[PDB]
Amino acid sequence: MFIEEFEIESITSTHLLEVLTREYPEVRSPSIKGAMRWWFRALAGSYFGDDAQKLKEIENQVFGSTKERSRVKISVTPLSSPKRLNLKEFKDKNVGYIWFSINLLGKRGTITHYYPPGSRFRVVLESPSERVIKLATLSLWALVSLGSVGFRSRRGTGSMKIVRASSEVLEDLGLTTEFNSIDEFKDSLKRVLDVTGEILGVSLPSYATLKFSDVEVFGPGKNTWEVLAQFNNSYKEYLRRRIKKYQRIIFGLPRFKLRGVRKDLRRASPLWFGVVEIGGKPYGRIIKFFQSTFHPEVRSKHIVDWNVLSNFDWFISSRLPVTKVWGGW
Ligand SMILES: Nc1nc2c(ncn2[C@@H]2O[C@H](CO)[C@@H](OP(=O)(O)O)[C@H]2O)c(=O)[nH]1
Repeated sequence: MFIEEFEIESITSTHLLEVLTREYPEVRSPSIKGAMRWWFRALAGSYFGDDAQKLKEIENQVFGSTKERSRVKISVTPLSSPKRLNLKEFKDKNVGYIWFSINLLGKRGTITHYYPPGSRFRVVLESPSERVIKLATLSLWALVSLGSVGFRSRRGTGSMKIVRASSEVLEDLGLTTEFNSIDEFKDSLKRVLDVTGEILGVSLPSYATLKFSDVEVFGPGKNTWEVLAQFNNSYKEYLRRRIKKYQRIIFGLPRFKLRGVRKDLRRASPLWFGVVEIGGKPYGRIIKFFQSTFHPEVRSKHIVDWNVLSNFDWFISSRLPVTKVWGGW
């Protein structure tokens, strides 16, 4: 009768908008249960061949499906009340470009509240199986350390941290609920890769995985807002250059492109960023997911909605010193 309990707290503003997703599909807002499931496939998947079939077998065997009951019961409870959103703060705090789609929804009045930094949430994992309560907790751990939840969370919203917990599974694995140093970060990542393999038993894949991903940090900043604002300056220059670039390519003079001297040269990979707390101080966190399946830079929708790609790392690392936490690449 296993049970893991956690209290997580927002580091950056968190927008949980599952509700808007039926009318507006641009408003993808992954929940905690949602994002845990994702991170599981990115831990496990570091061990499966390009064997999507088997990964789906294990994934459904843990989290459940339409033809299966879950072996783990994930209970999430807000402990804070949503606060009224202050549209004045995007100009004031210099987050006007990264969180543009939020400000837009705010001004239209589609959203009026949000969980501001400090909001707490209780997550409680229960399972009769030990193999399962270990995999579920690594997923939650991965979510907090490398991921995010909510609308625009791959751009700094929904960054989380653990403030109190009662985990017999992290104790067992020799893991922490916080990072006192960067070396702690590095070591735990390594540890999570190794332990995940064993629990399961026993050439790059098509899906995103933790094994094949770069993780970088920088700072510390004075506060969380100073970090976010750095991303916002960097993104703005990215966006300026990007717009100029794609009007050249798509609508300018027709030119015949040359095949790259290296296979899959212009296939740039997804990049999420956020805010991690290391030693009590705020760091910018960046993660790049390298895989084989393709993802076009070019989608039918406004270019301020286009996914940020790995070629963005320049616009941070050329402007302030960056530290590599995880080098798989
Ligand atoms: N953990 C996490 N996953 C996300 C976030 N945004 C999108 N995703 C997941 O990653 C993918 C990025 O588009 C999405 O589809 P996918 O499930 O097909 O991989 C989604 O499930 C996020 O902010 N956090």
